[PDB]
Amino acid sequence: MSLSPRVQSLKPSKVMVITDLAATLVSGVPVIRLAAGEPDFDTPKVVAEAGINAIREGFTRYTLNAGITELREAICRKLKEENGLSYAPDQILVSNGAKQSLLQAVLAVCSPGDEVIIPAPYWVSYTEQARLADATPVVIPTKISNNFLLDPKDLESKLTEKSRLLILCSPSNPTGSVYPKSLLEEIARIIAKHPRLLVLSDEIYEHIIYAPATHTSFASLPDMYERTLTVNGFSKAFAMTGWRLGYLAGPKHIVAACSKLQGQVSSGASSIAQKAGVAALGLGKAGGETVAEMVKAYRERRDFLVKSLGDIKGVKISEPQGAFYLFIDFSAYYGSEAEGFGLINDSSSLALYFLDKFQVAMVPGDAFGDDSCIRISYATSLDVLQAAVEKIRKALEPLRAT
Amino acid sequence: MSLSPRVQSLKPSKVMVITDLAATLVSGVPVIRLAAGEPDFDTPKVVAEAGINAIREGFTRYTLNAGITELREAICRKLKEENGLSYAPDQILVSNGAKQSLLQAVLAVCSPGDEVIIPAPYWVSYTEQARLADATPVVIPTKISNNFLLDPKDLESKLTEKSRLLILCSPSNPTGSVYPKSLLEEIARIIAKHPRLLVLSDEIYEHIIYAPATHTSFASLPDMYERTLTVNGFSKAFAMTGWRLGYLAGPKHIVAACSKLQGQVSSGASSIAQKAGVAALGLGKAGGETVAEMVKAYRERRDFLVKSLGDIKGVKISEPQGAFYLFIDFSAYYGSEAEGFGLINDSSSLALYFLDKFQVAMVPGDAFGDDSCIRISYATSLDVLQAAVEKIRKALEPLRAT
Ligand SMILES: O=C(O)CCC(=O)C(=O)O
Ligand SMILES: O=C(O)CCC(=O)C(=O)O
Repeated sequence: MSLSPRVQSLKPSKVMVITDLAATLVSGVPVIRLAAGEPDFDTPKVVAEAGINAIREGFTRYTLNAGITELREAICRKLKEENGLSYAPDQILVSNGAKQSLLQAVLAVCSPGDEVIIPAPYWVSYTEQARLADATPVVIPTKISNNFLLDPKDLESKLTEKSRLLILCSPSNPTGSVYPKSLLEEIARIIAKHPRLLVLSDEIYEHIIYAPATHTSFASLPDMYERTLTVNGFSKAFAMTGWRLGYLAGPKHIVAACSKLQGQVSSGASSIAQKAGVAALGLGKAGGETVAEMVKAYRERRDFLVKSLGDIKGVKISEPQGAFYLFIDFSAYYGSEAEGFGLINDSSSLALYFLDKFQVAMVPGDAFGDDSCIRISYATSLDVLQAAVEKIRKALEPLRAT
Repeated sequence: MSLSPRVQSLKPSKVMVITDLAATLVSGVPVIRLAAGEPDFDTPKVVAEAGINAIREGFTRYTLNAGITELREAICRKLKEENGLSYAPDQILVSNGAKQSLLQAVLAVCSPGDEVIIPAPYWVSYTEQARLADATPVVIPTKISNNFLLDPKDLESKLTEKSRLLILCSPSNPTGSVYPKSLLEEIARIIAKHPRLLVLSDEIYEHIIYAPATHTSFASLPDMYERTLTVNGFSKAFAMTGWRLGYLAGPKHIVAACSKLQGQVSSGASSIAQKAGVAALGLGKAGGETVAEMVKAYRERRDFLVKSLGDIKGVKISEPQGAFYLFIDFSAYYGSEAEGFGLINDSSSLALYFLDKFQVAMVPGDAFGDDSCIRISYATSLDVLQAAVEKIRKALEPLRAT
């Protein structure tokens, strides 16, 4: 009955657990679902059509494991036009989603004992992927008064000789924060003084961004091109959740080793999805009006929640600059009791209270390494969001702040 | 410039290397391509249509990571109807292809130092996937006079306390051999006396089988259900190479741990591919007439090559019982010299000679752990095969046997 130590010490993704729990409950139990971050739009018409055309034209046989040339060349043009980055097509590795991209990158560059520096709140997979490579997660807490942005001084103090990989998610999952160029530059100068330290730049939410914030690719900073693994994809910006199409861009020697690894553990992205990705990149800079319409809806949802929830006593919010998540501080309510439920002690019991007693499904902050908050996804309709706020207010009424 | 020890010691899949080499050469250089094993048929009409319908009906948003219920239930019915196996839907884990299925299975059950028993000739990824889990490959050579089938006595001798996983590929890649029930039973009784030993049963080529041979699922043998991880898929039988749809069936506790792992490192199979898989399973027992037509073509190609190549001096062949590979013994020609090329010393130089001087691309046996042979894929037309044989004859003419 035994299992490997790597897998048995692995922690289930609470994002997926709660999501599937809410789905299954939706039996015949109506639950407001704000856990997993999945765009509530159809794949854009021309993208879907390219996928259909791929099938109809029999584009279902062997394709290059690393990705078809047509897609990798289109990805190089995107990186240059949108991010100012110069890559050759063999510096691109196309995978089945960004989760696989990140894993292969970590396995490729992290030796046993190496330290992976992960700012909190973090996306749930960063720590677990680190452990899978026999690497040691080095978590750096951030503060809500600082938009959950990394403080350079904290970075420096935690650097050792074993420091190998720094993970930079911008715009962030779960906080929605966007690293300004100013801060990236300071981090860069720190990185530059540590020959062994590489940077993983997770830019999947790049186009989900709200003015005046701007996205700055870390590979674009002075001396950082040689240090940076750029991870990006299609699912969030183009509503291609079921397609699964991610990619990695980076230094030749690293990308070549990830491609070798992928060749032994994966078949690569589907040929059908890759054709769809080509058409998605064909929509123009930043996905054009297609993606702009979607961003405009996200922005309207953001503003509704931020004003609605921020008014509430003992609720603290950082107005997000991108993505589609709110990382809300309800910690003031910890220590109080809700009749019929019990004590609200932390983010997990609070979320469980929201779910059991008010049928709203959110994800507790402890899954992202910050127990002071709970994450809401607002890739859902405005009416759902209105109903969710009404329930959150009612839920917090019998509780006590601080 | 450094990389992890796991990845730098990883060996590139020569199957993919030669395949991409031949493709790229096909510039404007005509090469007979018989390396990678990819069906030369369109995805069946109703399967392709289900994929198109999935896209058109907007089935592109969140799906359960482990696989949609509809597909996992259909997979359970297949396993019962075709293989005599009883699984619950939560004993099925749907992945992006069988390569990922196998990796997660290995990472889940193999602790560092555990030994993975791999009969040779083997599929190229088994040893490398073992190393990725910090496990130790234990290769057992087989003999061509014995249809490259495992000898129980050799299995017993190599068993230690560190023995954790035995990998059984039937019908085999690369040899095309099919394990009879008789032999599986003897192996089973050996397995049964070693509490820690599990079995990975790779049955992806199950329906590509030529009478009188029959496929016997290892999980069906006495006391083996609790010991067996069954890996299967869609790409080979249903010509779904670009779809990427594999699955694992096994004991609940193991499958649950693989599902947890998959949740942190992958997004799972595309939603579009999963709908296509449902329709594929809907074709009936063994894929019905659809798959039967394809098997009939493979069988005709097998018979042509086996008679054509077997006549040639110093060429030894085992008539395959399934899959679509020939593992041909040219070793008699080793030690001879070909003017304009040089010495033919082993399977790699021989293959290189075929490729450079006669534009036929095959894969040397050393990639499968047996340097005495070279592998040919006959998932190509009869005319290509006829041309390949004509070139192989001409190539061997100036060489010397034994
Ligand atoms: O699974 C993904 O890749 C995106 C969805 C996600 O992880 C999240 O909701 O944070
Ligand atoms: O890559 C696959 O999964 C099947 C093709 C293959 O590996 C082979 O030709 O042996």
